[PDB]
Amino acid sequence: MKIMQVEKTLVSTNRIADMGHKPLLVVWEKPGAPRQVAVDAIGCIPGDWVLCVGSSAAREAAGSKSYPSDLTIIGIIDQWN
Amino acid sequence: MKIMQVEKTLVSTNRIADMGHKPLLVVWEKPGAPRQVAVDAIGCIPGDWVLCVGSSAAREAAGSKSYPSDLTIIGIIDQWN
Amino acid sequence: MKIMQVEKTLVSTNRIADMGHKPLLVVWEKPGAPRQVAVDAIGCIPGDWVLCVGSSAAREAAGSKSYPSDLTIIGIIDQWN
Amino acid sequence: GIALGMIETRGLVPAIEAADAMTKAAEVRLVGRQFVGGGYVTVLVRGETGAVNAAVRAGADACERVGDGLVAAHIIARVHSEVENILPKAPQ
Amino acid sequence: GIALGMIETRGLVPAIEAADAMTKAAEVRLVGRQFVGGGYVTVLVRGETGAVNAAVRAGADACERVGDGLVAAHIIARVHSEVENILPKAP
Amino acid sequence: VTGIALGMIETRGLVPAIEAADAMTKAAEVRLVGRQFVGGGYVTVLVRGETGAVNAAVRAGADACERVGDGLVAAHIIARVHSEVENILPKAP
Amino acid sequence: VTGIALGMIETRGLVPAIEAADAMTKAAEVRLVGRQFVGGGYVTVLVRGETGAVNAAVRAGADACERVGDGLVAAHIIARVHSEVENILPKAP
Amino acid sequence: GIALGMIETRGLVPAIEAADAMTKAAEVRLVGRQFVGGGYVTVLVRGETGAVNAAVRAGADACERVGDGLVAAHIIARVHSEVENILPKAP
Amino acid sequence: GIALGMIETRGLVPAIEAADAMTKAAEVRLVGRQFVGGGYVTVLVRGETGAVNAAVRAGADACERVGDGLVAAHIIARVHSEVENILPKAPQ
Amino acid sequence: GIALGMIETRGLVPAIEAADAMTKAAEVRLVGRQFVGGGYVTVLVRGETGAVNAAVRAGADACERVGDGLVAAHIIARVHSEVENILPKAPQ
Amino acid sequence: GIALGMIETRGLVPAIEAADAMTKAAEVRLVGRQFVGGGYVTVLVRGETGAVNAAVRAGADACERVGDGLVAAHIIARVHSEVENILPKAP
Amino acid sequence: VTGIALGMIETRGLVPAIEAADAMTKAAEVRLVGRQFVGGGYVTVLVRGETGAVNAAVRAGADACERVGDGLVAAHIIARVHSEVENILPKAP
Amino acid sequence: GIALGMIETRGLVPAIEAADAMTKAAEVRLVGRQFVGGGYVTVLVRGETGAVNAAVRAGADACERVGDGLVAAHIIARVHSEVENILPKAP
Repeated sequence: MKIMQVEKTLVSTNRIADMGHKPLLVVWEKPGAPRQVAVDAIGCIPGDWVLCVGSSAAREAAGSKSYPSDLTIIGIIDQWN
Repeated sequence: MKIMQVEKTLVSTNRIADMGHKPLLVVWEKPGAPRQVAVDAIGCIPGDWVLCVGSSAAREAAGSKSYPSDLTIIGIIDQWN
Repeated sequence: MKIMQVEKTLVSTNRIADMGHKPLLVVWEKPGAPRQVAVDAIGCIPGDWVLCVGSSAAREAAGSKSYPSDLTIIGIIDQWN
Repeated sequence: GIALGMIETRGLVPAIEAADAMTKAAEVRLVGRQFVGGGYVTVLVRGETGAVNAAVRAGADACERVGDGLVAAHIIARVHSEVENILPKAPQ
Repeated sequence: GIALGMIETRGLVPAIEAADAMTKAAEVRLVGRQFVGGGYVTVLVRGETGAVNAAVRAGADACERVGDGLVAAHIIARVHSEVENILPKAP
Repeated sequence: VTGIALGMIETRGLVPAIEAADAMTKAAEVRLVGRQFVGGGYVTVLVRGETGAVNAAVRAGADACERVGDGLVAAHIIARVHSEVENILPKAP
Repeated sequence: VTGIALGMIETRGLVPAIEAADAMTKAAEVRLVGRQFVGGGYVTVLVRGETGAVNAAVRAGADACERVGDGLVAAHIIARVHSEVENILPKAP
Repeated sequence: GIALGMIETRGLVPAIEAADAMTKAAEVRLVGRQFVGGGYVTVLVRGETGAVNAAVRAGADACERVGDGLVAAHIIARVHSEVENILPKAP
Repeated sequence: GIALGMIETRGLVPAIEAADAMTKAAEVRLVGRQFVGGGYVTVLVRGETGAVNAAVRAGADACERVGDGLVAAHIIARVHSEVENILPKAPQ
Repeated sequence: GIALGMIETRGLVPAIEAADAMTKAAEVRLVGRQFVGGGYVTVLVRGETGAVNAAVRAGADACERVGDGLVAAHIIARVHSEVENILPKAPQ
Repeated sequence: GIALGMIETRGLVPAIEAADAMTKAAEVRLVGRQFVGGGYVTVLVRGETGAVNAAVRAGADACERVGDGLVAAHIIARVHSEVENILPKAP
Repeated sequence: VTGIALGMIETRGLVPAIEAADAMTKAAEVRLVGRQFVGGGYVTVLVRGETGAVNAAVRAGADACERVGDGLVAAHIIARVHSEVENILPKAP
Repeated sequence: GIALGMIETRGLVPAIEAADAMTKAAEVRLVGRQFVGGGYVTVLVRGETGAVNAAVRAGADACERVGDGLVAAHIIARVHSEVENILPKAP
């Protein structure tokens, strides 16, 4: 897992069909860090700190054995600075 | 595998259901290194040096073929500086 | 694959059960590089240069479809500087 | 730190394992190890509600296998003031 | 209040849950937790008859599934003055 | 009490809704921020607080109100509520 | 002897517990830090030392005491013990 | 003597009978009677290896039918120095 | 007064009944009532051999019916000197 | 360095393979290669308990396949002082 | 001590385990390890009769499963003076 | 010849061992560093050299000696030999 | 030594064989041969507990087939002071 902060919501209209209805958020470690897009499986407002899982586990975290994803948010950190 | 040191315990109440009852710890190589969260399958007090496995092996190390994890602690180093 | 040099032997008594009897070695690219632990499937004395495989291939290189490993040594380089 | 976590086990080895698992899993304070008698050992913790919940879940999962097993694993998010009189504050 | 309510449970966790649910459900006064021995744990309260009845009912319904379970739940409206000698005053 | 987490319980009728609200407030350290008459019999009670406190409160309330009256319709939990939803979420009852 | 690892063996009765303690202390280089009467017949013996020493000690003790008396109930090993658990773990017998 | 002999019985009467028969049968030294809890009672002796063996055999044969019966009977020829810390010296 | 009489019962009511029966039957001194734990209660007496034998027989016969019943009823005509160290001298 | 590791094999090739595997797996000192006679070859190592355990496990696993196979693989965490008189200190 | 205890094992690992368990279980003196040839290995001890008996029993129970197994375990209470000539004094 | 790789062939008897040693030394560029009488009939021959040379030598020797006499018991190859094992490995025959 | 070992045989030849094997097997002291009458012959020894046990076992195994056979073989670790009055001191 990997701790990241939600920046903003990202929308792609021409995304492939098997991506489903799941939303996408832009997450970075800190302001100025390289930006990555993670499939949102919990629901996070911009600003909070979330847990991001990668690799084959992210596909299951999205919801399916064969979901086209590589970084999925699995939870919101209760307390974090 | 990858040698890391346990920093502190991390708790997320809104974590997804299939994460089970397994605890989570914050692990880094050294004070000041980037922080990562690893599923604890052994039980480590903060401070000690542990073995962390990644990728698809971490899912089995957690306990299931389809556990949503990407970094799992598999053992505690006996002697390490 | 990824070329590394064996540094020293690492022993963890509280390692999980499914790790089997396989030994572990500490491998780095060069003195001073970040250190990683690799499951030894060949047998290497400290000092020599070895081939290290990662990801899902390392699990098979260890010996099982579901071996908890992410970096396995698959051979010893004949000649290397 | 007001929530209370409880785990009961048949024997002292599973109780110690549960207490260690909870303390390692979350930031909680172990307040009491009680010898109920007849083989029952109870371990109590205090802390913030979510931390106590996570610790109790992890401890139950860890100590279910060892020993004679589990008896109870219960979390109380708001202990009544009157009940606090029967809750130990320091382990013996 | 003089009415006495008591629940016996096979463990300490069900006893704590029973006492907590009792005191939250009704405005009664917890007077003691007793380790009978052999696993039985008892909790006792004092208060008005209706409050004690409501508290004991809630506690017996809340401790039914937690832990090893429920052993007994009883209410005495007016206990004899002799039983005060063995009834604890504070826990 | 602080926190932004929101706990929702929907019951068919007012008696189960009141029972659920009482059970939630007694079980955890939450805030009763409103009761809503949806129409058609649905009644919704909302609680605010910390995430774990809201979790315990909602679980206890659903368990308590699942039997009284017509029953329980829904019991949902929201960790962080969007600022826009705060417009439609009532502040006080 | 040094180390923080903890080894636990639980037996039904005192004779198997004594046998297990003797077997552990003879097999490995550990420290007998206490014997506890749980109640109901359970008796617990605790050993401290290095991780590997505790592993060997606990294995040998379980193997030795599994037959004598009522038998063996539990045999568990803890690599690092949390500081809070040290309050409930006895220091000396 | 260093050898340790012990018998566990389900009751106090079989334990007393075992200790009495033990001390009468062999010249050993009774060092303690322990109430384990749950009904188990243990008696311990010290002495030479042969004397301890004879005493324990006699005690296990004498306490077999008295009371609830016999739980266990064990002999340790040379107990480790660590176990002396938990072994009682006098009853 | 050197012989020792023993009776074990499951519960305290049969133990009291047995002790009363023995003391009434023969001239013996009740030395100890022991709570073994787990429901076992043991009563000990001292006296001349025949008196202790008669008292033990009468007590066993009397307290067999009451309560959960008998566990043991044993007479020792000559207690070893070493054994005396574990025999209580005054009831508590 | 007090723990002792032992591996016995039917033949010298599996014994050499086992010794190499143990020495590569853990930080141990190979003290003796013994020709028991009749085809048995034994290799002994000394070191800290956990290291010796890991080395013995790895050596047994590695040399099980090669040659006529394994005979024994045993770890002693505390060798008695008297036993040390029959344990060789330097290989020949 | 004069009593002689001996165990023969089919291998050196069971012999070492037998000797170790023997010396730990009883306060005896290990006097020699002999390679008979053909795989048999023998260990010998001296001491009191009871100590030797306990040691040999423990060694025979500890070497039973380790390695190829156990061949024989014998105790001689008082060996003849002639056998001292072939009995080793030190290993 | 240089190198630290070790090649081992174990045969039941001396004739197959000699045949295997001759076949190895003729097939590859290795060094015959010793012949050992294990006892019970086992005889072991050891060769040193480069890794590939040792590989070819051991393969050829096993193939040649698999039939003569009682047969072939083991044929193993070690790329790098630990310094401790060099104590028990003979230097010259 | 205080331990007493005894074997009864149906004849004098088995008794002599038992006593001889006993004294050769363990360093005990033969104290008497008694003609019970009716064919029974008894031999008695004194010594340490372990030595007496070994001697009696060897004698019972050696007199089993010789003559009419073996009647009984017993060991008493510590005989009461009263029995010394009937126990012979020398044969």
